[PDB]
Amino acid sequence: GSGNSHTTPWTNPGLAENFMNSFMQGLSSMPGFTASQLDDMSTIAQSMVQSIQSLAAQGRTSPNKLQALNMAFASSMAQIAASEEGGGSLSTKTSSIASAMSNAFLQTTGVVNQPFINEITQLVSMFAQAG
Amino acid sequence: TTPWTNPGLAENFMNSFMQGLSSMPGFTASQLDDMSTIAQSMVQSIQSLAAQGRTSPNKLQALNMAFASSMAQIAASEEGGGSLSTKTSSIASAMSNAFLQTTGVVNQPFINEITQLVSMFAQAG
Repeated sequence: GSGNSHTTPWTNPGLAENFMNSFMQGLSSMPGFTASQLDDMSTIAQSMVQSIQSLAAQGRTSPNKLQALNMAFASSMAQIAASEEGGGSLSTKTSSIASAMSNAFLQTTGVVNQPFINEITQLVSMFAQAG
Repeated sequence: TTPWTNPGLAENFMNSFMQGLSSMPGFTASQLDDMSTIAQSMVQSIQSLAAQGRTSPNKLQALNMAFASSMAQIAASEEGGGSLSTKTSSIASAMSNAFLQTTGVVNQPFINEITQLVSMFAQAG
C-alpha cells in the first residue's frame, strides 16, 4: 500500500511516539504544573515512548495494542496530575491536560479527537475523587 | 502497604495480575496474548526506570494505572470470548488476587476504579 491505514497514533507506532512527545512539549507552556511535576510527567511519557519503540522494533504492535497503550499514556498523565498536589487547582491541571492533548492531535494528525479528550478529562476527576 | 511504592512489588503485581487472569473466564487466547504483551512491556519499563534510578512512588502509581487502564481498554475493545460483565469480574478478581499475593491488602477504591474504566471504555467504543 501507500500507508493509508497507518495514518494515526492508533494505527502507527511512530505517530503514537510523536503524539506523546508533542503532548509533553505543549504541556510545558501551559498553567498549573510545577517543574518537578513536569519532570515526572516527562519521565513517564519517555517510558511510554520507549515501550512503543521497543514493541515496534519487535514487530509486536497492532491497532488494538496501540489503542490500549495510548489510553495507558493518557491515564498515567491524568493519574499523576491527580496525585501530585501544588502548582494549581485540579481544574487548571485538567484543562492544561486537555489543551496539551488537543495540540498534540493538531501536531500529529491535524485533527482533534474531542470525545477522546473528554474521556481523559473525566479520568483526572475520577482519579482525584478516588485520591 | 501498597504494591507500587517499590519497583520490585510493582512488577510482581503486574505479573500476578496476568497469571491469575490467564486462569479466569471471559478472555480468548489471543486477547490474553495481547494483555500479556502489554503487561510484559510495562514490567520492562519499570525495570528500566529502576535500573536508571528514576522511580518514585508517584511515578510507579502512574505506571501502575497505565497498566490497569491498558487492560481495561483491551478488554472493552476486543469483542468475543465472554460477556462484558464476565470480563469485568475476571479483571476485578485477578486484581484482588494480585494485591493478596503482593502486600496482602486489597485496595478496593482501586479495584472499583478499574471496574469503572472497563464500563467507561466500553461505552466510548
